[PDB]
Amino acid sequence: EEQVSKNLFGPPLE
Amino acid sequence: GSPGILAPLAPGSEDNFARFVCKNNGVLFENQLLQIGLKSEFRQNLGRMFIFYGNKTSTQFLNFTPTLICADDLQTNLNLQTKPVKPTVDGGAQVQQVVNIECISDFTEAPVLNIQFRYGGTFQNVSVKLPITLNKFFQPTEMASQDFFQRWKQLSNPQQEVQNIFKAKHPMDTEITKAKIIGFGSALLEEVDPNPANFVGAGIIHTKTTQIGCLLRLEPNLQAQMYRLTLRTSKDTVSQRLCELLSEQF
Repeated sequence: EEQVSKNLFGPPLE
Repeated sequence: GSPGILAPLAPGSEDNFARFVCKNNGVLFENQLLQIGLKSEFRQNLGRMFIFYGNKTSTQFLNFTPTLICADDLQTNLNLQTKPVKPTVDGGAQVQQVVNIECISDFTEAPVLNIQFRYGGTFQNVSVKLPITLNKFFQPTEMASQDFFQRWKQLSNPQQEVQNIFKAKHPMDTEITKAKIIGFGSALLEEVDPNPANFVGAGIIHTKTTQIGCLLRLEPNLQAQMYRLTLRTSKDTVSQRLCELLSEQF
């Protein structure tokens, strides 16, 4: 999930 | 079930609860006999909801008894007040119930509306979830990008942030998504997230005592048909409940 979030989303809001 | 007598509550029937998180007026439940319609308005920590009971038959409903069911913990956080409903609903007729609502503090459970009545000697007993949800007390707040980022940074403590990744239930339609965010009670803030494909919102949850500032970020991944939702608010349980509610809407 952390890696899915890596690959599909981000980066942190500013 | 003459007055003062009730049957045990029926198990929950399937209803349109989730459709009423970001909308207030429409049909909550309908079967062959009865239509339950809703209309509501909310302002800060108060609301007023009208429930419409429609008899779709040519036979009277007798001993018609609607009861709002709320556990003690929910009653502590959500105050409901209502007035009696006439126990006879004529065939083809529609009767109205008013529910006055005050949010005392944030809450997760939903009231249950139980309806018991006689239809030609049969016993009818319907239980539906009533869409009084925490975001009904959400006031949209427009703000500048600089104001947003200052507030977002303050809520950096992990307790203030709740994040959820989930598969899209619905077409990933920018215009429908924006309308859902507005219908939820949030402002829609343009050009805050430098990614034009993302959605940012802000609002304040109003309780009897406290204004809880809330910020949200919704990130689509169109290819994977997934979303990431991030809530940052000034109260941990509000971040949790708003993330739970909004995660079901896209």
